[PDB]
Amino acid sequence: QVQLVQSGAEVKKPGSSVRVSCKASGDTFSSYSITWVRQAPGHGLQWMGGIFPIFGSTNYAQKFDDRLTITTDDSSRTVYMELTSLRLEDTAVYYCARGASKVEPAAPAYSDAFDMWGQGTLVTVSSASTKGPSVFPLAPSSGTAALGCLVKDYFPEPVTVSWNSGALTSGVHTFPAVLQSSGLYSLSSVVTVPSSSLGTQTYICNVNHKPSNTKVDKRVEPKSCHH
Amino acid sequence: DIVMTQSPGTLSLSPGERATLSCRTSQGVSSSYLAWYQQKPGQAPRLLISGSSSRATGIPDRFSGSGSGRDFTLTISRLEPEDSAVYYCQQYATSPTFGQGTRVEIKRTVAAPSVFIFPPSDEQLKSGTASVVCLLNNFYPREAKVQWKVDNALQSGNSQESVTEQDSKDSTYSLSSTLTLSKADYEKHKVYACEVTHQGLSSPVTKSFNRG
Amino acid sequence: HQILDGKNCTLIDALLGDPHCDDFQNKEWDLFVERSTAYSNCYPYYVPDYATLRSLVASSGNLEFTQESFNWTGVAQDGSSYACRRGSVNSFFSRLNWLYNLNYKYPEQNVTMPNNDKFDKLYIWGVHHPGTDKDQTNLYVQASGRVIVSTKRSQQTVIPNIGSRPWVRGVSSIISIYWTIVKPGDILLINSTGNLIAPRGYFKIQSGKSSIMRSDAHID
Amino acid sequence: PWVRGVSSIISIYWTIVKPGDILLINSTGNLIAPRGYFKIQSGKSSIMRSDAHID
Ligand SMILES: *[C@@H]1O[C@H](CO)[C@@H](O[C@@H]2O[C@H](CO)[C@@H](O[C@H]3O[C@H](CO[C@H]4O[C@H](CO)[C@@H](O)[C@H](O)[C@@H]4O)[C@@H](O)[C@H](O[C@H]4O[C@H](CO)[C@@H](O)[C@H](O)[C@@H]4O[C@H]4O[C@H](CO)[C@@H](O)[C@H](O)[C@@H]4O)[C@@H]3O)[C@H](O)[C@H]2NC(C)=O)[C@H](O)[C@H]1NC(C)=O
Ligand SMILES: *[C@@H]1O[C@H](CO)[C@@H](O[C@@H]2O[C@H](CO)[C@@H](O[C@H]3O[C@H](CO[C@H]4O[C@H](CO)[C@@H](O)[C@H](O)[C@@H]4O)[C@@H](O)[C@H](O[C@H]4O[C@H](CO)[C@@H](O)[C@H](O)[C@@H]4O[C@H]4O[C@H](CO)[C@@H](O)[C@H](O)[C@@H]4O)[C@@H]3O)[C@H](O)[C@H]2NC(C)=O)[C@H](O)[C@H]1NC(C)=O
Ligand SMILES: *[C@@H]1O[C@H](CO)[C@@H](O[C@@H]2O[C@H](CO)[C@@H](O[C@@H]3O[C@H](CO[C@H]4O[C@H](CO)[C@@H](O)[C@H](O)[C@@H]4O)[C@@H](O)[C@H](O[C@H]4O[C@H](CO)[C@@H](O)[C@H](O)[C@@H]4O)[C@@H]3O)[C@H](O)[C@H]2NC(C)=O)[C@H](O)[C@H]1NC(C)=O
Ligand SMILES: *[C@@H]1O[C@H](CO)[C@@H](O[C@@H]2O[C@H](CO)[C@@H](O[C@@H]3O[C@H](CO)[C@@H](O)[C@H](O[C@H]4O[C@H](CO)[C@@H](O)[C@H](O)[C@@H]4O)[C@@H]3O)[C@H](O)[C@H]2NC(C)=O)[C@H](O)[C@H]1NC(C)=O
Ligand SMILES: *[C@@H]1O[C@H](CO)[C@@H](O[C@@H]2O[C@H](CO)[C@@H](O[C@@H]3O[C@H](CO)[C@@H](O)[C@H](O[C@H]4O[C@H](CO)[C@@H](O)[C@H](O)[C@@H]4O)[C@@H]3O)[C@H](O)[C@H]2NC(C)=O)[C@H](O)[C@H]1NC(C)=O
Ligand SMILES: *[C@@H]1O[C@H](CO)[C@@H](O)[C@H](O)[C@H]1NC(C)=O
Ligand SMILES: [Zn+2]
Repeated sequence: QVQLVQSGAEVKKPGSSVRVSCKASGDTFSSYSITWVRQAPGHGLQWMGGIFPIFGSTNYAQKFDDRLTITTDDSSRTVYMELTSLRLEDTAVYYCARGASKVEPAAPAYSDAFDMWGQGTLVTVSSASTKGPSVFPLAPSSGTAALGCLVKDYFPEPVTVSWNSGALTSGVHTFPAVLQSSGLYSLSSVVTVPSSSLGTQTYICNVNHKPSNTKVDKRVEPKSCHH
Repeated sequence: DIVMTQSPGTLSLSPGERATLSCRTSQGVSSSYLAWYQQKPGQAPRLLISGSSSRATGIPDRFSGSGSGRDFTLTISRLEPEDSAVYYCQQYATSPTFGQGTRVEIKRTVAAPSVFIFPPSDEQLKSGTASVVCLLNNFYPREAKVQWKVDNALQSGNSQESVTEQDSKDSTYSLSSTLTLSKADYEKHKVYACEVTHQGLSSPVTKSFNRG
Repeated sequence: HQILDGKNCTLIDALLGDPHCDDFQNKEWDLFVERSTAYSNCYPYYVPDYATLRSLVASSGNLEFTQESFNWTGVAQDGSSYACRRGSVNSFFSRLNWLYNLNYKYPEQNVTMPNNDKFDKLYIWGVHHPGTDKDQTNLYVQASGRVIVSTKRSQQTVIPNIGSRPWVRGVSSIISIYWTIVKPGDILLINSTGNLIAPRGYFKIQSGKSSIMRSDAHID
Repeated sequence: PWVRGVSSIISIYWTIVKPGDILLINSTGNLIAPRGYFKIQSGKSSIMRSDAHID
């Protein structure tokens, strides 16, 4: 047990470098191995190098060799992935992982099944500039009514969307982002609520874009007076 | 370089049924160095099987692993709506390699989309853009048609959309369609409609708003 | 042409699995470069036919190593040594398996490994020769016995010879290194009464634009 | 390795005995003995690997 904890999503330009952490348990760090695996479209899963923090010993994949460095910090139980000289095809989600078997001193299994995994870290590589989102409320209409908010014109992925802090979570559907023709992203989030509750409940859209450090709250309510 | 080829690409079965997934390797792989993973949309891979048939801690006994040499198998004895995910095989006899994945869909009684439509906010319109949203909510199957009409005129080349992945509890899908016009173009018209065609609909459904 | 800098490892240390060569596992090259600065830091060994082995690996072009499930019934595995420490931890050649006493017991071994692939398998293994007779019986109950590694083309018998060797990092003993190629349809068969440094699997062995060179030139 | 009923094997060795020399065999067992000798010389003689039809 550990629940591996990685760094947040990054944006780098081509030719730049990342450092992606992984924070482990005392057991995980000193008696298991840590692996990096990345994922993208067309690259179902790519094993990158691995490390035995207990020995400081490494094995890397040739694909990323003399670029990928795997280091550790024994005082924090963290393993770092430094992929340098970034290329556009390095855009991917980088996961850390733990070797399923325990360390064998005579034959350190750098190749193993992967027991526990980190949450994954999206590294976006592009020369395009970073942009914070604009949020526009999607006000409801006429037993059960749906309402939402629209996140529009930002770069890059990802963006965190929640409702009433963490309070409103059932009935919520947040959509997969679509790349707009502009080169910026657009993402909507909708929630199914009782139409009666619209008169007593405050419904707030919480948007957080850590690539630009933009956090936005939007109250969602309707209108109707006109005839 | 050991290549992992999974079969089928997509598998669609109803709850209670048995799912069989296959993995073909380019080299003979010892059955003591092969693993299976589950990955639910957005999650990290969960180790299901290690050592070809050894079940990982916290995995249900409906998950069975088999195989030898180049022919390996994952069996899911009793499907639940929660089992909607992508499955992967891995060999660890040499430096770890993984398959292309098998997408497992859980079947559901045909469900019609609950259709909603949203106008652009005044706040948005002040920027020069007028995006119009249509929601198809909680339906099955994923196949659905969305048509945008502006003063009863079919638009095209402006309408983007995306769909959520199958819900792990109720097995339904949802769809977000966005008609992006300019403020100026929005203001040339007054009737905005979203037409939905679907398996759970005996006839097509149209939602709309007016102004302007 | 794809250059692989051997750095502080020799091609044979990289092959066998010397702890400071873990970075070379499963690597490839058009040209492997051996540096004069290279060293060894593991159990004392001798490769009769060293030059031949180095040559055939160099022209194969890679150290792709595939593990295999050998059935070592009743024998303790994964032995290690002070002469091959990784840090302060006793280690060993990462592609070799040191078999020894299990609960004060050592059975004769008889294991096969059939080649049912489309390519040739290269099995690297060895034989341990103790410094004293006490060392023999402590590690392998039974006294000096034989190692027989046979195929349908080859035959390799080794008799362990106990005696005091040159002191290398804590040890006055030594391991003899041997290699075997198993063709498709052929079968690796190992009969051993003890002193076997077992194979953990095989190297995929081929032949091509692959070689090795000795140089201290900076790769740029 | 099992070959046609047998899980055993014979190692083959050769010896040349010069004129005035003597073949001497001491064996305590396991000897696959010679029945005599081949007359060995050297000349326009060789060997080739081929599946070509001799015509
Ligand atoms: C057959 O014939 C040969 C030659 O006569 C003989 O070989 C000799 O073997 C012995 C033991 O096998 C070996 O003993 C010492 O080996 C270490 C090297 O000593 C060398 O030191 C220098 C290199 O640093 C070198 O220049 C010198 O010239 C010298 O040769 C030496 O460190 C060892 O000492 C440690 O180990 C013993 C236990 O074995 C302890 O009692 C010691 O206190 C010491 O331990 C301390 O240090 C270690 C770390 O070093 C530490 O972990 C430990 O806790 C403690 O603090 C050995 O005394 C000879 O070197 C070797 N000679 C040669 C020439 O090779 C065979 O033994 C003969 N066979 C038989 C059966 O007799
Ligand atoms: C050390 O380790 C090795 C490997 O584990 C082991 O080698 C094994 O040795 C045994 C005996 O020495 C041998 O046994 C059978 O050999 C024959 C081949 O079996 C193969 O058959 C297929 C080829 O046709 C092949 O594809 C298969 O994969 C299989 O491997 C097999 O025919 C023999 O069976 C006959 O002989 C026995 C008596 O020895 C009878 O009991 C049988 O009934 C059968 O006799 C019948 O047929 C014959 C004609 O065929 C007829 O004359 C007779 O009257 C009767 O009708 C053997 O069962 C294994 O094949 C061999 N394995 C390998 C991989 O090489 C060593 O034995 C181990 N050492 C020790 C001491 O255990
Ligand atoms: C291939 O093999 C070569 C030769 O063995 C290695 O080169 C040595 O590597 C070691 C380990 O990294 C170096 O050790 C460091 O030495 C520094 C200087 O101390 C001595 O260095 C040399 C070698 O003993 C002496 O000649 C000299 O007089 C000094 O007395 C120290 O400053 C270092 O201390 C700290 O370094 C880092 C932190 O920065 C950590 O490891 C520790 O915290 C440590 O306390 C360290 O002791 C040694 O200097 C290298 N040799 C030379 C000549 O520089 C290669 O590393 C090895 N691998 C390759 C080339 O990839
Ligand atoms: C090659 O592989 C085969 C695989 O089976 C292996 O065969 C085994 O050989 C041993 C050695 O002969 C057999 O073990 C014997 O079995 C009984 C009881 O265990 C006894 O006859 C023997 O005990 C002797 O020990 C005393 C102590 O010195 C002797 O003084 C006395 O004479 C006793 O007889 C011995 O333990 C074993 O049964 C077979 N295995 C099978 C399945 O038959 C063979 O040894 C391998 N070759 C090697 C290791 O060189
Ligand atoms: C090389 O060729 C020579 C040709 O003569 C051959 O010499 C023979 O050696 C054997 C073995 O030493 C001699 O046989 C001995 O003779 C007597 C009685 O026969 C005994 O000393 C021996 O019996 C032993 O057997 C017991 C059972 O284990 C032992 O425990 C005990 O110690 C007994 O002593 C043995 O039978 C034989 O006499 C000579 N021949 C002549 C003409 O002198 C030699 O053996 C060949 N080398 C080989 C085969 O390696
Ligand atoms: C283990 O050894 C036994 C005895 O030789 C054999 O029957 C069995 O198949 C082996 N297990 C393997 C090869 O997985
Ligand atoms: Zn009114």
